[PDB]
Amino acid sequence: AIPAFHPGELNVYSAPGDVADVSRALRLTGRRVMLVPTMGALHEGHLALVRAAKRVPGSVVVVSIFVNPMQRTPDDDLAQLRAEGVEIAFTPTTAAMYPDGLRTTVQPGPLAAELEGGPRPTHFAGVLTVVLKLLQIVRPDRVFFGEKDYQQLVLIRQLVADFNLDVAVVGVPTVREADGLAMSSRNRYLDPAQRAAAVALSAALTAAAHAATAGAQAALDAARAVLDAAPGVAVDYLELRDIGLGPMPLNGSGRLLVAARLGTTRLLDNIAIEIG
Amino acid sequence: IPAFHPGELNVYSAPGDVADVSRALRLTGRRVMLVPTMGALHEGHLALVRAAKRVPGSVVVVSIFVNPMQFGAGGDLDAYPRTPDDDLAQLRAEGVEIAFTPTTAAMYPDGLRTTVQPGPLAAELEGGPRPTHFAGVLTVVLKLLQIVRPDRVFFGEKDYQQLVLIRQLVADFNLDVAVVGVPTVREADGLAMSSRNRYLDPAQRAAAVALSAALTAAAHAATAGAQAALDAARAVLDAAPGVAVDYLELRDIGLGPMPLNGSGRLLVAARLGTTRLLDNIAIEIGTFA
Ligand SMILES: O=C(O)[C@@H]1COc2ccccc2O1
Ligand SMILES: O=C(O)[C@@H]1COc2ccccc2O1
Repeated sequence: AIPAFHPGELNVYSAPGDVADVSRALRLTGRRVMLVPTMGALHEGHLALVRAAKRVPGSVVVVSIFVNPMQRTPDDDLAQLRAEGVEIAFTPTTAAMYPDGLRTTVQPGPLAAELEGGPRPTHFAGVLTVVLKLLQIVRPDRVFFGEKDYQQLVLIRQLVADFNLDVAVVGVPTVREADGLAMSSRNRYLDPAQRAAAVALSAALTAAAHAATAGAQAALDAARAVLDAAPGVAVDYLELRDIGLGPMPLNGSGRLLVAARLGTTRLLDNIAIEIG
Repeated sequence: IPAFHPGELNVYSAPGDVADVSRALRLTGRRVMLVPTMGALHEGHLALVRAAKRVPGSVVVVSIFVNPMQFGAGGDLDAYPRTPDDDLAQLRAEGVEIAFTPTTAAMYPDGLRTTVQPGPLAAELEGGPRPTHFAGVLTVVLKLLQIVRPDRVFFGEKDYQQLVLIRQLVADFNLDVAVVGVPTVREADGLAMSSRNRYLDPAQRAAAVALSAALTAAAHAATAGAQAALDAARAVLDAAPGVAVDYLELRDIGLGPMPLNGSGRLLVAARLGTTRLLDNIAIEIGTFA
């Protein structure tokens, strides 16, 4: 007997089998199941993923909330989802998700060792493992991820292609504060000087995107100049790549990515670039 | 979907074609059974096909793919038996409606990129000297399950360690599929059927009976305990001319970090000339606990 689902309200499930049963039953009634994976502490960036998911006709929206140890405000997160008209939150325990410990896992391809995988060499294995599991639990038609974690998003699309997963991956543009700073729960840690200097990341990227009519080197030099004008911003990398994160082609579409440390806080940003 | 003629054998090579046809069958109430194989089919495989057939409303998909990722460099891959015509004739005879025969290029367009890493069980027994062997198997089995999306997936108990790791895969990645183990089919003398058996000359074929002899001896000696069971198996193997034992181990049924209780599985692997054979049996210790 299928678990109780109440249309038009927030239905919370902690058991994987429960969310699995409700989702399967909803899909057979002609709903299209959309998955939005989060680690809770929700902000506007998450709500933008929510809104994209909601505007697919016949959608029912699953927001998972789960702090993944291989890679929190409960009632607040839940009230945000309620206010967005999300119908399912999936809130499992670590024991429900990992009932036999870490045993079989996903091993990402070589891209997981670069860029973010430099300081965190096992981070992406953890993320791919947890995403693969959420996909199998919920079986969504579409899964939504923000572009702010661009390398993550690329790795997810490799997971999906490589394991023949039958789901559409949707990347949603970065939601920014008014001065351009990419939204992230880490932004709250920045003191005023840091918060003011942090704008250099988005400013450098957008400057590069416009300098790019003058080519790749102009674009990288424009970005570096802007980063160079900021105090207390330790750049770990600034790299132009193709959109799949291979080597930048002589012209065409690319992606410029940056990561930097302000005090103890690590920030990231990235932007589409068109060369020429 | 591409064409699907029922009551007949439909052969698809493109993952997209079998996935579409599979989905359509499932959207109209049939229950898709998957039997994954490396071809060179024999009666051990047909027992898997018959178990699948007997599931009501079933449509059976047999895949045939010699997966290069689970082989070690050094000739094993080029030496594997390929008999496609016989394979497909047997499936026709069994009333299988779907054969999935993908290309290496269709399965590995990006080479080895995203892959499955098994638990530590994959580093032991068969994986000890072949440490990437089970990553290859679990990767292709994951992909076949995502392409075909069966309700149930069938495997022989002969490759028992592989069956166990597959159940691990399925539990650990929350796959919505039931894994059915099917008992080993045996020659009249006891020899576990395997595509490898054709590689035994008549002498080796005569000697090979020692594996199953040792295991069933041990299963009956087991009333007297684990040591008696193991010593019986070992003595039988010691009396076999030309059998080189790789391992003989008694484990818990999960093969795992639990000590052996009253129910176990006894596993053997051995070389006759260059041919490596495996077999295993259920074992009940003492009372039969
Ligand atoms: O809370 C978030 O923004 C992150 C972003 O990406 C995620 C990927 C897998 C599982 C949860 C995830 O949530
Ligand atoms: O043909 C066989 O014996 C094997 C049986 O085990 C297999 C496991 C994964 C993929 C194919 C397989 O076929």
